[PDB]
Amino acid sequence: VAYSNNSIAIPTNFTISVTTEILPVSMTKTSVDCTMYICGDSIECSNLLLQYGSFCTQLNRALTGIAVEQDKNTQEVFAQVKQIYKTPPIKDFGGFNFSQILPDPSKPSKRSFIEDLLFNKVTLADAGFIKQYGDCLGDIAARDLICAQKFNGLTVLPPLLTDEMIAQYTSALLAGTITSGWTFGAGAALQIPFAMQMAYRFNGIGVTQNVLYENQKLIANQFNSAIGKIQDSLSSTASALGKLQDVVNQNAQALNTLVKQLSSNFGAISSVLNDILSRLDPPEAEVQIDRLITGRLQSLQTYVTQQLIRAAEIRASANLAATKMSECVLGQSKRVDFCGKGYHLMSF
Amino acid sequence: VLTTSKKQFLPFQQFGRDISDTTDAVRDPQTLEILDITPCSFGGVSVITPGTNTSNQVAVLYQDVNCTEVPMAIHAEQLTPAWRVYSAGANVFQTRAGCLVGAEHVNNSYECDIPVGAGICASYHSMSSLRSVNQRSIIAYTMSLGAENSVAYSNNSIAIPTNFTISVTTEILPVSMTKTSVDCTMYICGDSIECSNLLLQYGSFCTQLNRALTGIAVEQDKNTQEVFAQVKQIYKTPPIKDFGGFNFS
Amino acid sequence: YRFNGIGVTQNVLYENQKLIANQFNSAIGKIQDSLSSTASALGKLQDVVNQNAQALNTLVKQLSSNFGAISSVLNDILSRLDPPEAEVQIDRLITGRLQSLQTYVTQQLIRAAEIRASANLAATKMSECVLGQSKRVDFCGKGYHLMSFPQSAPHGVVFLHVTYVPAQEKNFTTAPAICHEGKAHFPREGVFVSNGTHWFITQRNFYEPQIITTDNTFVSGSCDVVIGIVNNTVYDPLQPE
Ligand SMILES: *[C@@H]1O[C@H](CO)[C@@H](O[C@@H]2O[C@H](CO)[C@@H](O)[C@H](O)[C@H]2NC(C)=O)[C@H](O)[C@H]1NC(C)=O
Ligand SMILES: *[C@@H]1O[C@H](CO)[C@@H](O[C@@H]2O[C@H](CO)[C@@H](O)[C@H](O)[C@H]2NC(C)=O)[C@H](O)[C@H]1NC(C)=O
Ligand SMILES: *[C@@H]1O[C@H](CO)[C@@H](O[C@@H]2O[C@H](CO)[C@@H](O)[C@H](O)[C@H]2NC(C)=O)[C@H](O)[C@H]1NC(C)=O
Ligand SMILES: *[C@@H]1O[C@H](CO)[C@@H](O[C@@H]2O[C@H](CO)[C@@H](O)[C@H](O)[C@H]2NC(C)=O)[C@H](O)[C@H]1NC(C)=O
Ligand SMILES: *[C@@H]1O[C@H](CO)[C@@H](O[C@@H]2O[C@H](CO)[C@@H](O)[C@H](O)[C@H]2NC(C)=O)[C@H](O)[C@H]1NC(C)=O
Ligand SMILES: *[C@@H]1O[C@H](CO)[C@@H](O[C@@H]2O[C@H](CO)[C@@H](O)[C@H](O)[C@H]2NC(C)=O)[C@H](O)[C@H]1NC(C)=O
Ligand SMILES: *[C@@H]1O[C@H](CO)[C@@H](O[C@@H]2O[C@H](CO)[C@@H](O)[C@H](O)[C@H]2NC(C)=O)[C@H](O)[C@H]1NC(C)=O
Ligand SMILES: *[C@@H]1O[C@H](CO)[C@@H](O)[C@H](O)[C@H]1NC(C)=O
Ligand SMILES: *[C@@H]1O[C@H](CO)[C@@H](O)[C@H](O)[C@H]1NC(C)=O
Ligand SMILES: *[C@@H]1O[C@H](CO)[C@@H](O)[C@H](O)[C@H]1NC(C)=O
Ligand SMILES: *[C@@H]1O[C@H](CO)[C@@H](O)[C@H](O)[C@H]1NC(C)=O
Ligand SMILES: *[C@@H]1O[C@H](CO)[C@@H](O)[C@H](O)[C@H]1NC(C)=O
Repeated sequence: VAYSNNSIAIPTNFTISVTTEILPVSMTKTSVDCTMYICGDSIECSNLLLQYGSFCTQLNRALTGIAVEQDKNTQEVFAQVKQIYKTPPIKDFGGFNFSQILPDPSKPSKRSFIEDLLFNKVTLADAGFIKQYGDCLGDIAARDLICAQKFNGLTVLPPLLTDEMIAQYTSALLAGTITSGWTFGAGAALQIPFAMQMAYRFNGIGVTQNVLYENQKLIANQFNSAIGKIQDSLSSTASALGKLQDVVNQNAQALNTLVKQLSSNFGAISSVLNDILSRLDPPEAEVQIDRLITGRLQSLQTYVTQQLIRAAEIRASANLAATKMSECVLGQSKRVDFCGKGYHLMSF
Repeated sequence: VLTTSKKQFLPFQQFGRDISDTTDAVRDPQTLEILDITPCSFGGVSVITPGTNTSNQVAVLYQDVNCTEVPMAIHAEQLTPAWRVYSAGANVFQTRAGCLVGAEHVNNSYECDIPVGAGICASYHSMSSLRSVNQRSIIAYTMSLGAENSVAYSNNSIAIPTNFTISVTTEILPVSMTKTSVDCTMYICGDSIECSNLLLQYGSFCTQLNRALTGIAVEQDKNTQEVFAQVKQIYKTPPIKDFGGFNFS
Repeated sequence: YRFNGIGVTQNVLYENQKLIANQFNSAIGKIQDSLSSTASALGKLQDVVNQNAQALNTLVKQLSSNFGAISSVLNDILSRLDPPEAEVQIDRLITGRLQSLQTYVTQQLIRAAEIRASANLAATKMSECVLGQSKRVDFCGKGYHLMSFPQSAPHGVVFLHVTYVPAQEKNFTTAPAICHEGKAHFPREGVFVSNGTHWFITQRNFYEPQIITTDNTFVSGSCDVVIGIVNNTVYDPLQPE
């Protein structure tokens, strides 16, 4: 950089840039049947587990705490405003186009075109799909992992907030920000013309209001082009939402590894409870069964401990997402690089 | 459960084992027909109940079972009569979370009281037939996100407040947790002279547990110090003086 | 100064000082009544004490379990078995009891990290809201933060957040700029509003209509560039003198 005591550089133009920040809010909620995983529905087994029942209760208590936290994390990020602002019939917004981000009425789930692209990019089909006992029983030939974990007592609990409800919360925040700007976040929403609200945002970053009014047509066109570029980038790049895909992959991998742990024998003659029961009388059988029970309990304990550490990381990201929603979506933030590189104007 | 198996074993092969190593498929000894082996239980039961003091009424939710398949899944025919009532029809409601029985579905939407899941919530409510005798029953309803509202937006219209409200709100944040220390020998040996001779090798593990606990204890004191010791200067409260009429006593 | 920070003029506080003091006193009284009449107020602090007590209680319960040993009582094994046979049974109890202690320590470490994050937020809240006025939205309570008061609580800190919330509002016609004589005029700190036949400049937060004047507004460019410009006269204080 050319530095001089009497030299300064002043911009004679400006660029409007839209950037995407992705933060994980929640992780899959899972519950484990201790007897089904260790005993495998064996009548002889679970008589030994009666003393170990207290340990199983502790594992269930930790898992239930993670599940309630995930619902709370989603609620904090999307339920900041209880008032659901109905999207108005589109009115002149100064030439700014928000139809792509606004929910589409003529489609299922009432979700935005950008939201539809994001849903397509992340594959949750691999992580789980509804399985009836009949569906698993009929499809014996295909070894789907979801049926195998369900048979071993590992199951996934559906989130309390449905995707449609999350979309309705997102639409309400979007409607409030365009129509009333920062006013809806604190106190009752007060309607303001979008161009006048945009001038206030320019005043916040230290640019005079007149510059926005004279260049309003150019500013609206630059914003529309940036939104179009973002949708094209999401559609043409498969690897966009990497963090969200990683969260689903880690949870599915952890359940799959637990099913694999059953194959291991912890010093027992066989890893199959049935084989030990068939070949050994009960006093000799108990010693071998106890070795399998202790190892299987340890595998469940290791899985629960990993889930608790993952939940803490997800909780920190969810807290940041809630802070980002209040600071950038409900207000203009003067923090540097908190709401994107450059001087923040607004966030959707 | 035994079912016919599409998979065919090679002549040397007599039985099949899955990834878990359980015998997924077996061949009948008398007849060479492969039979798949399936666990009888599928799992998935939750009991939604108001406090037992308030009522003994309960609602049962099956996560993976449709209302038609509910009796077969739980083997209701061989179950106790009280269990059969929970598998009985007329209270069955089908949800994405699963079939829910013992709860009366209501169109009205309320703030969630107990979370069934998939946008469905259950509450104990005063639903009375004929509205002449008060009756209490569990109800299943879609949760209410909030009151629907529409902002009136115009290119030349603005709303400006002509008054204001001063509001005081309380935010509670945990600063510290109880500090605890564990005597490894006392907990495991229970003051036994014979015990602890074996623990001499395991002493290193006990030292590791004590080191982690001591670190938590010092952190809790540090957490309290950071929040309350921001200013070392202790400002003496002045005899109360006029504060503009603001009361802080 | 706090009112000036949220964008409300100092004069509004001075004229309404008696009302502002009464509203603050009423809010403090409402808070004390709510705490006294509602048992379930400090849920998070109670949960922290309950979790710690539950963890110690479960550890005492774990002693009852026997990890493949003939008895969970060390004394019974010692009484019925000679030392070589007794050692195998004692070792099974020792390994299981050590595992129970290890599980408890691991849970405590995860809980300590959650408490540490909350304590760090509390320290940030104390510096940003108690020692200063924070412009962050919803960091120091809903509404425009004015000041915060810390109150000591067991295992926690309770923050009383005093905030300014806009009350009743009215509808007013608005224009981005005023065309006085072929020159666009933009309001320096206010929004142009019309009661219906007259145009005034007022602060957005509170309604204080004022006659448009050369000091009140700045003139930039020409009327044609502004899309919503409307015709009005800008008064000049210098011209009568
Ligand atoms: C600031 O940059 C903008 C955008 O690059 C310029 O607007 C362009 O003007 C040229 C004509 O010179 C047109 O061909 C382009 O279509 C305009 N861009 C868009 C996207 O509308 C603008 O001219 C620049 N301003 C200055 C002071 O040079
Ligand atoms: C906002 O942008 C969208 C997408 O560019 C515009 O939607 C187009 O609408 C026309 C009809 O007016 C259709 O023929 C196009 O297929 C739509 N998409 C595209 C890619 O052009 C929408 O009209 C824009 N909103 C306004 C009012 O400008
Ligand atoms: C702004 O709000 C305050 C508080 O509500 C109003 O002051 C009160 O008005 C009511 C209505 O008559 C009186 O009964 C109270 O005695 C007043 N004082 C208080 C502290 O409640 C005030 O009048 C309102 N101002 C406007 C512009 O309407
Ligand atoms: C500030 O408020 C307190 C109450 O919290 C006032 O103290 C007295 O409180 C009792 C009830 O607890 C009332 O019966 C008294 O009337 C209150 N004071 C008096 C002398 O009337 C305290 O006086 C208030 N401070 C001021 C100076 O207004
Ligand atoms: C300011 O104007 C808006 C729009 O006219 C008002 O909002 C409407 O108020 C009427 C009154 O009955 C309702 O029927 C409408 O449903 C409201 N919204 C719409 C979309 O028209 C608003 O109430 C006015 N402000 C005040 C102070 O009344
Ligand atoms: C809008 O505000 C103006 C203030 O300019 C009001 O005009 C006043 O009207 C009253 C009587 O109607 C006169 O006594 C004042 O001298 C006027 N003030 C002036 C000329 O500055 C006007 O009444 C208000 N209302 C409407 C509907 O226009
Ligand atoms: C606001 O005032 C301007 C300036 O007086 C008006 O502009 C005139 O518009 C008429 C047609 O309505 C033209 O014939 C003149 O050439 C314009 N200039 C002048 C100097 O008179 C304008 O009509 C007024 N109204 C609006 C809505 O802008
Ligand atoms: C055994 O006898 C049964 C009944 O007669 C017959 O169905 C089966 O094929 C026989 N299997 C062998 C081993 O021959
Ligand atoms: C049940 O709870 C209520 C308070 O909600 C209490 O008054 C009542 O005593 C409780 N019942 C019993 C049997 O203690
Ligand atoms: C089972 O219930 C679900 C709703 O939870 C429904 O979509 C499905 O069609 C029903 N039928 C099946 C597949 O058993
Ligand atoms: C509930 O809604 C359905 C569908 O609109 C309707 O058929 C039914 O009569 C309504 N009433 C109740 C409480 O079932
Ligand atoms: C405001 O909206 C009306 C109705 O659509 C329109 O006639 C008028 O030209 C618009 N004015 C501006 C400032 O865009």
